[PDB]
Amino acid sequence: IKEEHTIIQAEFYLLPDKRGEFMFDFDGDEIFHVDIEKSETIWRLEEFAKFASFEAQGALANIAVDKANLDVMKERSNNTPDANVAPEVTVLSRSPVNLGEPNILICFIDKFSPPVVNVTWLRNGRPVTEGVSETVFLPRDDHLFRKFHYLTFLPSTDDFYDCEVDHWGLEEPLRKHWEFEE
Amino acid sequence: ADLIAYLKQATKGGGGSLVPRGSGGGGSRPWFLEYCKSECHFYNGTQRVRLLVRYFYNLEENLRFDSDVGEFRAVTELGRPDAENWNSQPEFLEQKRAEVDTVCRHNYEIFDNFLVPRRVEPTVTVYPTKTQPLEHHNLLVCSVSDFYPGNIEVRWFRNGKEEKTGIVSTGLVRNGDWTFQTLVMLETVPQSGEVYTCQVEHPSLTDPVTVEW
Ligand SMILES: *[C@@H]1O[C@H](CO)[C@@H](O[C@H]2O[C@H](CO)[C@@H](O)[C@H](O)[C@H]2NC(C)=O)[C@H](O)[C@H]1NC(C)=O
Ligand SMILES: *[C@@H]1O[C@H](CO)[C@@H](O)[C@H](O)[C@H]1NC(C)=O
Ligand SMILES: *[C@@H]1O[C@H](CO)[C@@H](O)[C@H](O)[C@H]1NC(C)=O
Repeated sequence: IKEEHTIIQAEFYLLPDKRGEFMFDFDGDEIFHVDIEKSETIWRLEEFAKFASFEAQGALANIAVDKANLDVMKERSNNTPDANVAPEVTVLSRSPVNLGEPNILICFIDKFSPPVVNVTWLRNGRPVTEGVSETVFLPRDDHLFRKFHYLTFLPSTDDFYDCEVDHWGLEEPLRKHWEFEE
Repeated sequence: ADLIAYLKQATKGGGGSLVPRGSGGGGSRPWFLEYCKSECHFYNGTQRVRLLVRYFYNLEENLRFDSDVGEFRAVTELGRPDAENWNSQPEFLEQKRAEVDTVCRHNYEIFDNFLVPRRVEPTVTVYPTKTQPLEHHNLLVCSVSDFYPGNIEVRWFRNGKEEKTGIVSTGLVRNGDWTFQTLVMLETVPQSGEVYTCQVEHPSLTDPVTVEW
């Protein structure tokens, strides 16, 4: 045997949005992240909660330093900005699609920065705001980000779905398309 | 529930200013990002461990701390100041170097209780999927979904003869919720005299899952 694994402590602070983030990653998946504002630990899977604990204050403290560092970086680079990098959007079902059998739709947003976006699900061209959830900004090997948006749904021939992603590095919103296929 | 440790973030110092280095914007909304990844690399559990901290500013990685080196190393000039500021702090260096134990190893131990041992069995199902004119290459689809960890072998066998060509896959696909899925298709023209088998091997299983068609 031999256990090769990688744990990452990803964190950042962004301006002007003023958004911060602190999360841990295991072999590519999120273990948990902290709700900076509500100052609390959110586990990716509920079960993880009874096997450990993390002091959310720890994250806030860090984000403080991070926030500050950003200013030195801006003062050191004479506030020179960079381009924005638009995401690749992909939509696939979490499991094999069987009619009338409840499945999930995954909108995969990847290779992008800054770490911000506006995502919207469309069930027959109608925005969906129920049965949806999203992950926070996830680390990649390089310097970019990836994310996940989920949409609970019931497979039916009469239906078609769309995942709309907007990012500053895009002219017009990207609207990927998923429609039941047998 | 045992507490998970983390790497305390170090403060950078103002002062210097680098000639306008990397340009960018061309109209795009000006953004400024301070981003840092502290990576714990386990080459074999806590046996071999390498801590790797990487600092980024916007789109460029500029500062680094490879525990094998024990010091901060600039990747681009943007981060040298910090390299110099922190490496001259004998105090700080010790604190960092030790985090490979007080944090990496510390946390792994915990994580070895529910993450490392995690096991979700795959679900295998074969099936054809294309219009019926057959004006393509009747793609035989072998779907192995809802499994964890990623490590998995999905082989195709045409009449006991492993198809080592014409195998079109999506590769491993991460679902974001601690589960994977994959599609290993096989281009071929079906015949009631040939038997294509899809073998699936993976840590959760005990015996390769064999499905026929
Ligand atoms: C990786 O480190 C492990 C320790 O976690 C080593 O131990 C494993 O293998 C030993 C023999 O090689 C066994 O005696 C152990 O039971 C087994 N794990 C345990 C419980 O310690 C292992 O040798 C190392 N592997 C490599 C590739 O060096
Ligand atoms: C910093 O950039 C501004 C424009 O964004 C420029 O006018 C200014 O001269 C720069 N600062 C210096 C003098 O280095
Ligand atoms: C995203 O939406 C916010 C408001 O919710 C808006 O301020 C911002 O301009 C949008 N960003 C884009 C254009 O992607």
